Amino acid sequence: AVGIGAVFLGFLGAAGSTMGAASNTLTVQARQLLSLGVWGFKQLQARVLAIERYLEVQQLLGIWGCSGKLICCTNVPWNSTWSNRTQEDIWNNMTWMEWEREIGNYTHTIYSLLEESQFQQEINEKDLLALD
Amino acid sequence: AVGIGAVFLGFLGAAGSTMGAASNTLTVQARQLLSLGVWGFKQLQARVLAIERYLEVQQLLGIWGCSGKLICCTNVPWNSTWSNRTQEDIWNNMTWMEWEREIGNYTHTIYSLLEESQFQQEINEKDLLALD
Amino acid sequence: NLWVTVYYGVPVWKEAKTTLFCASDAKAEVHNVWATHACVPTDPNPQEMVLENVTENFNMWKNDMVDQMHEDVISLWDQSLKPCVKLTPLCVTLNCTNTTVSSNANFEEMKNCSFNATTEIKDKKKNEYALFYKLDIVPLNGKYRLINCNTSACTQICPKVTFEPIPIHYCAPAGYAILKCNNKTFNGTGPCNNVSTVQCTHGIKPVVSTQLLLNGSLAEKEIIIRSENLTNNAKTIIVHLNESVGIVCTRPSNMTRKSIRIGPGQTFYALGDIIGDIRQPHCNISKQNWNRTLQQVGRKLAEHFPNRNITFNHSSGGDLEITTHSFNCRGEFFYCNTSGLFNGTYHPNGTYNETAVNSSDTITLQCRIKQIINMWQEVGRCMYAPPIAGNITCNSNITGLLLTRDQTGEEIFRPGGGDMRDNWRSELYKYKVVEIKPLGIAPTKCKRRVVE
Amino acid sequence: TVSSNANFEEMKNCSFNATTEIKDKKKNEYALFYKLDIVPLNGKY
Ligand SMILES: *[C@@H]1O[C@H](CO)[C@@H](O[C@@H]2O[C@H](CO)[C@@H](O[C@@H]3O[C@H](CO[C@H]4O[C@H](CO[C@H]5O[C@H](CO)[C@@H](O)[C@H](O)[C@@H]5O[C@H]5O[C@H](CO)[C@@H](O)[C@H](O)[C@@H]5O)[C@@H](O)[C@H](O[C@H]5O[C@H](CO)[C@@H](O)[C@H](O)[C@@H]5O)[C@@H]4O)[C@@H](O)[C@H](O[C@H]4O[C@H](CO)[C@@H](O)[C@H](O)[C@@H]4O[C@H]4O[C@H](CO)[C@@H](O)[C@H](O)[C@@H]4O)[C@@H]3O)[C@H](O)[C@H]2NC(C)=O)[C@H](O)[C@H]1NC(C)=O
Ligand SMILES: *[C@@H]1O[C@H](CO)[C@@H](O[C@@H]2O[C@H](CO)[C@@H](O[C@@H]3O[C@H](CO[C@H]4O[C@H](CO)[C@@H](O)[C@H](O)[C@@H]4O)[C@@H](O)[C@H](O[C@H]4O[C@H](CO)[C@@H](O)[C@H](O)[C@@H]4O)[C@@H]3O)[C@H](O)[C@H]2NC(C)=O)[C@H](O)[C@H]1NC(C)=O
Ligand SMILES: *[C@@H]1O[C@H](CO)[C@@H](O[C@@H]2O[C@H](CO)[C@@H](O[C@@H]3O[C@H](CO[C@H]4O[C@H](CO)[C@@H](O)[C@H](O)[C@@H]4O)[C@@H](O)[C@H](O[C@H]4O[C@H](CO)[C@@H](O)[C@H](O)[C@@H]4O)[C@@H]3O)[C@H](O)[C@H]2NC(C)=O)[C@H](O)[C@H]1NC(C)=O
Ligand SMILES: *[C@@H]1O[C@H](CO)[C@@H](O[C@@H]2O[C@H](CO)[C@@H](O)[C@H](O)[C@H]2NC(C)=O)[C@H](O)[C@H]1NC(C)=O
Ligand SMILES: *[C@@H]1O[C@H](CO)[C@@H](O[C@@H]2O[C@H](CO)[C@@H](O)[C@H](O)[C@H]2NC(C)=O)[C@H](O)[C@H]1NC(C)=O
Ligand SMILES: *[C@@H]1O[C@H](CO)[C@@H](O[C@@H]2O[C@H](CO)[C@@H](O)[C@H](O)[C@H]2NC(C)=O)[C@H](O)[C@H]1NC(C)=O
Ligand SMILES: *[C@@H]1O[C@H](CO)[C@@H](O[C@@H]2O[C@H](CO)[C@@H](O)[C@H](O)[C@H]2NC(C)=O)[C@H](O)[C@H]1NC(C)=O
Ligand SMILES: *[C@@H]1O[C@H](CO)[C@@H](O[C@@H]2O[C@H](CO)[C@@H](O)[C@H](O)[C@H]2NC(C)=O)[C@H](O)[C@H]1NC(C)=O
Ligand SMILES: *[C@@H]1O[C@H](CO)[C@@H](O[C@@H]2O[C@H](CO)[C@@H](O)[C@H](O)[C@H]2NC(C)=O)[C@H](O)[C@H]1NC(C)=O
Ligand SMILES: *[C@@H]1O[C@H](CO)[C@@H](O[C@@H]2O[C@H](CO)[C@@H](O)[C@H](O)[C@H]2NC(C)=O)[C@H](O)[C@H]1NC(C)=O
Ligand SMILES: *[C@@H]1O[C@H](CO)[C@@H](O[C@@H]2O[C@H](CO)[C@@H](O)[C@H](O)[C@H]2NC(C)=O)[C@H](O)[C@H]1NC(C)=O
Ligand SMILES: *[C@@H]1O[C@H](CO)[C@@H](O)[C@H](O)[C@H]1NC(C)=O
Ligand SMILES: *[C@@H]1O[C@H](CO)[C@@H](O)[C@H](O)[C@H]1NC(C)=O
Ligand SMILES: *[C@@H]1O[C@H](CO)[C@@H](O)[C@H](O)[C@H]1NC(C)=O
Ligand SMILES: *[C@@H]1O[C@H](CO)[C@@H](O)[C@H](O)[C@H]1NC(C)=O
Ligand SMILES: *[C@@H]1O[C@H](CO)[C@@H](O)[C@H](O)[C@H]1NC(C)=O
Ligand SMILES: *[C@@H]1O[C@H](CO)[C@@H](O)[C@H](O)[C@H]1NC(C)=O
Ligand SMILES: *[C@@H]1O[C@H](CO)[C@@H](O)[C@H](O)[C@H]1NC(C)=O
Ligand SMILES: *[C@@H]1O[C@H](CO)[C@@H](O)[C@H](O)[C@H]1NC(C)=O
Ligand SMILES: *[C@@H]1O[C@H](CO)[C@@H](O)[C@H](O)[C@H]1NC(C)=O
Ligand SMILES: *[C@@H]1O[C@H](CO)[C@@H](O)[C@H](O)[C@H]1NC(C)=O
Ligand SMILES: *[C@@H]1O[C@H](CO)[C@@H](O)[C@H](O)[C@H]1NC(C)=O
Ligand SMILES: *[C@@H]1O[C@H](CO)[C@@H](O)[C@H](O)[C@H]1NC(C)=O
Ligand SMILES: *[C@@H]1O[C@H](CO)[C@@H](O)[C@H](O)[C@H]1NC(C)=O
Repeated sequence: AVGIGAVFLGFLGAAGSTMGAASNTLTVQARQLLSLGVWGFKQLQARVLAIERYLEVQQLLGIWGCSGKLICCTNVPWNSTWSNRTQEDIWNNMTWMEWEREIGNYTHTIYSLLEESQFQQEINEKDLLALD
Repeated sequence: AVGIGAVFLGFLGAAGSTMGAASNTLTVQARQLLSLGVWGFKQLQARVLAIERYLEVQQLLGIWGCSGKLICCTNVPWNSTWSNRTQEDIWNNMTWMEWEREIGNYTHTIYSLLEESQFQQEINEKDLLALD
Repeated sequence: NLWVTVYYGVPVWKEAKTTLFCASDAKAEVHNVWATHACVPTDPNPQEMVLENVTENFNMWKNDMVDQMHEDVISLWDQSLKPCVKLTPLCVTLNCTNTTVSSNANFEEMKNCSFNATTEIKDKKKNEYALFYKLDIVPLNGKYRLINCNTSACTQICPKVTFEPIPIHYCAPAGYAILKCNNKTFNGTGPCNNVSTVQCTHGIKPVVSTQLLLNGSLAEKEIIIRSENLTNNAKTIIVHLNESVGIVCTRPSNMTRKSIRIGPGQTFYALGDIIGDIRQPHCNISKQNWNRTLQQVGRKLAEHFPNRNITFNHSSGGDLEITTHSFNCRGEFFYCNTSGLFNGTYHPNGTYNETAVNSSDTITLQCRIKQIINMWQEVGRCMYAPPIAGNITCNSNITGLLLTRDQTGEEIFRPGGGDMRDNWRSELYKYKVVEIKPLGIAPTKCKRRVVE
Repeated sequence: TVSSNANFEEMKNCSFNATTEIKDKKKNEYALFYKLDIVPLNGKY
């Protein structure tokens, strides 16, 4: 079987594959984002809708410090209550759709923690630069 | 002849000058980007058009890692097939308009390479931080 | 220890509701009701990816696509009819009588009506004559008047615009996708294990019909039966055929189109006269293609209704809009008496070899023309269909059936267009708009580095 | 006319020719109108 480089895959590809395998196809999804008459109004309403949806994700990324980074590590630790399964069974035994379904309840708590943590990373860094 | 600092130049200035000289006037162009009745619909159509055009460039920049950097180096090497001219004759013997016209055919190939390269720069970096 | 990381662009989607816009190939002053010239060109070869190891549930009965585009059609119809003549002045006394010309005996379907029509100048009035069908005029205590005079002012279709069913594509904005199923034996609701993602749908032809779906796409494997609750007899049943049957319908007559002036700047076209003999419209259907088609659907219904005799009967009656098979042909509205088509029953036990039925045998039908139409099953609008010179002929393929069910033993199925929205449900059954959520958070061993 | 009541000079029984469903024919109709919405002429309103 010949190999595909994963850059040639189509949109929403590798959705049914493992989370670890799907982590190598993040680029293709990002490309498709932001791709007088009755039709003009509906088309115009569509253009603004696409802009609003894209900007919503970027606004969250900027606050978390991953302004342009596709994959970014953070300092907040993971809580066992949110998920109890081991690393081996997460990246190699289920898909991304199931993972988001499982932790959809704790999404609000994690979002606030990233903002609080990253904001703390800025004020203490500023204090370090003032010693010169 | 008194000197101009190149910050006082107007929009689209230094277009007919050399590429190296025009590289010192990138700031002025960036500023101008994102500057019921019949007029309202046309004006409203204009505002969304400006937002869409500005966001298209920024989306490409984020994937390439130059999210906010005006001038950014990359790791992908240049191919002689795309251009065969020496460095001396490129930055000091022609304008930016001619350069883009020359390499307009190979823009698709270069764009994909930047996404593939930068994406690879992220996964290997993540592997390095996991050794702690 | 494990640390939290953020992933951007993961393959995750969530069901959502969003607006859509049209898209169609370039066609070419030519005027169209659907304004396909204003639609966006779609593509030569759109991108379509077949997903694997994925199962997604579908439910076409709660699909907003059918509800959305349903409101689009009425707005499109209303949009194009504003700059057209209004036939309010035509509400005048009609002195109608039998038409005289040298089957022909049964001429009691069109009358030669004469009336006083205002000329270019308001004060003067002159006598004019035109032919009207029996269905559009009602008598008085021996004169006649138009049916719509006491209901609402009824407008006219401008002949410049043509309302043929050009296929169109409904496409969603960026950040949204449309999921397409590919299981050949997929009913209305249930999981789909061969879902494929596409930017948007294929060419969909908006066709207005009551009892039969025309010139549409065919089922691939076998006949598909769809209904929200089969056990409930109050809900319509949609049948999709894997083999289509051709239908030929015509109005054979050369009827001169006469322009009549009814006011300053207002002029409407009517039927001038008949050159030849009086002959009714008719539709021809092959006997074998219908007997066999009703045979194949009969056994399919046996599984859902075991050991029950199945019979197909004509419609009950009442209003003509839904009792008959209403359709369009070159802009002429037909109403075909569909009684001989459903004149047979399926026996679960027996022999049904097709060679018994003779070939080259067709099913002639009786159809009537009604040039005053009220649409959308609501008395709030009208439209006068102008005539066409010469004889017309429209050929199409029957695609699907809209049947209804109504104590023990025989099961009676009857044809009926209960709701107009079911016409497009047979085309959008394998589509579903969905939203993309490219944010993903999972634990990992990598920790963000802090510069000291 | 009907069988305070004495001060009835605020609503008047007005009759007029109203066009029926068909343009040419006209029939007589009657309706009540308030005195503030009708003005007299040189004895019609
Ligand atoms: C899960 O489901 C999967 C999806 O159904 C399924 O994959 C499919 O499998 C079948 C069976 O193997 C394949 O069927 C073949 O299709 C060939 C044509 O394919 C091309 O056209 C397709 C349809 O294109 C229209 O519809 C698209 C809908 O999205 C639009 O995007 C298109 O733009 C196009 O729209 C136009 O046309 C519409 C009507 O057609 C119209 O409404 C619309 O408005 C517009 O006008 C495309 O989907 C397809 O694209 C795929 O493939 C190309 C590469 O080819 C890629 O670039 C795409 O990205 C995409 O991946 C193609 O463009 C048929 O020609 C072919 O017929 C031959 O084979 C059959 C069976 O073998 C024979 O019965 C038939 O007679 C033909 O053989 C005859 O001729 C040959 C000589 O040529 C002869 O030797 C032979 O003996 C015989 O006589 C066949 O039917 C299908 O292509 C697969 N993909 C898709 C997308 O359907 C999968 O198997 C399932 N199972 C799993 C996953 O396990
Ligand atoms: C289900 O789908 C089928 C398949 O298309 C439909 O059948 C077609 O319907 C269309 C629209 O009614 C028919 O198109 C008409 O064809 C007439 C004859 O065309 C032939 O003859 C002329 C010369 O007379 C040739 O030039 C031509 O190339 C053909 O060989 C045309 O006269 C009609 O013209 C109309 O459009 C033009 C556009 O400019 C106008 O200027 C005219 O005034 C007029 O309005 C028209 O184009 C077609 O013939 C039918 N058959 C086929 C095989 O396509 C069914 O009608 C459809 N049913 C439903 C219910 O939707
Ligand atoms: C495919 O094509 C075939 C024939 O081309 C169709 O078969 C025909 O079906 C019709 C409808 O059933 C048959 O017509 C008659 O059906 C009667 C049904 O019985 C009920 O109705 C009668 C009406 O009087 C009542 O008296 C009775 O109590 C029931 O309530 C039968 O009773 C009739 O039978 C009589 O005629 C046959 C002639 O074949 C004699 O043999 C009998 O002894 C009896 O005298 C009659 O059959 C018609 O006969 C069928 N034709 C055949 C079999 O060649 C299929 O319906 C069609 N496919 C589909 C899906 O419709
Ligand atoms: C419909 O009735 C009109 C009269 O209201 C007919 O018009 C007359 O037709 C006769 C015979 O064709 C002519 O001699 C007259 O000169 C016509 N008069 C007018 C004013 O048109 C018309 O022929 C009738 N048409 C049909 C089909 O019966
Ligand atoms: C159309 O107008 C003509 C005259 O322009 C009408 O003819 C008169 O009709 C009335 C009906 O009450 C008769 O009493 C007159 O004797 C007619 N006059 C003439 C000269 O014939 C006619 O009634 C109008 N309506 C129709 C339907 O023709
Ligand atoms: C269903 O239809 C079948 C035939 O299509 C009926 O079978 C006949 O039933 C009668 C009694 O009602 C018998 O006298 C005949 O002999 C049967 N036919 C044959 C060929 O044997 C059947 O009765 C109908 N009803 C049910 C409930 O099946
Ligand atoms: C053959 O005919 C028989 C008719 O007796 C069908 O089966 C019977 O259907 C009646 C319907 O009223 C039931 O009451 C009987 O219980 C059925 N018989 C049995 C044994 O269950 C039978 O379906 C027909 N064959 C086919 C292939 O349709
Ligand atoms: C199967 O089809 C054949 C095709 O004709 C039928 O045979 C005919 O049967 C009728 C009535 O018995 C005869 O009058 C014809 O002469 C027969 N023709 C031929 C060519 O045999 C046969 O009846 C059908 N099978 C059934 C109905 O069970
Ligand atoms: C269906 O019935 C017709 C009845 O007319 C059959 O027509 C016959 O066709 C044959 C062969 O073409 C001629 O020899 C006969 O003269 C025709 N009959 C006439 C004119 O009455 C037709 O053949 C039948 N269908 C089939 C398949 O046989
Ligand atoms: C208003 O005036 C109309 C007449 O223009 C009255 O209508 C008549 O009323 C009398 C007595 O009620 C009846 O006998 C007649 O048959 C009526 N004729 C018509 C044409 O309606 C009406 O009653 C008056 N109403 C009031 C409140 O004064
Ligand atoms: C309403 O119409 C009637 C007739 O349909 C009019 O009655 C005529 O009015 C004129 C007024 O100039 C008199 O000269 C006639 O003698 C009347 N004819 C009859 C038969 O009564 C009436 O004037 C119109 N207007 C109103 C307010 O009723
Ligand atoms: C996980 O959350 C619970 C609930 O607030 C908290 O008690 C616990 O300390 C958290 N775990 C870590 C490692 O912080
Ligand atoms: C330039 O592109 C050609 C064409 O693919 C390739 O063969 C060559 O290796 C490239 N040059 C470099 C330095 O990679
Ligand atoms: C490319 O440049 C080299 C020297 O810079 C020169 O020798 C060669 O001829 C050039 N190629 C072409 C096709 O002109
Ligand atoms: C209406 O037509 C009949 C036809 O015989 C004719 O006798 C009659 O005079 C016509 N009506 C009028 C008002 O002329
Ligand atoms: C029209 O023809 C029918 C046919 O019987 C007849 O009953 C009717 O009286 C005729 N009408 C006129 C006005 O002659
Ligand atoms: C689609 O699903 C049906 C059952 O719902 C199954 O029988 C059929 O094989 C499936 N189609 C495939 C696997 O192509
Ligand atoms: C449709 O198919 C599903 C799964 O095959 C089944 O559960 C359901 O009963 C069928 N009928 C309806 C009306 O959903
Ligand atoms: C259509 O489906 C019926 C179901 O019984 C089958 O008998 C017939 O062969 C099918 N025809 C085609 C062309 O698929
Ligand atoms: C269909 O309607 C009947 C009405 O009583 C009900 O009993 C049955 O559960 C329904 N089935 C469905 C919704 O699948
Ligand atoms: C109908 O009449 C017109 C005009 O006389 C003629 O050209 C046409 O051929 C006629 N129709 C037929 C079928 O002959
Ligand atoms: C339709 O069938 C009837 C049956 O007699 C025939 O007279 C007519 O010519 C047919 N029309 C066609 C084949 O267009
Ligand atoms: C349709 O025709 C049949 C006979 O062919 C007749 O009994 C029935 O009343 C007709 N129905 C309508 C609505 O015309
Ligand atoms: C479907 O209709 C088209 C145009 O009316 C025709 O070309 C095609 O042959 C029809 N399909 C079949 C199976 O006859």
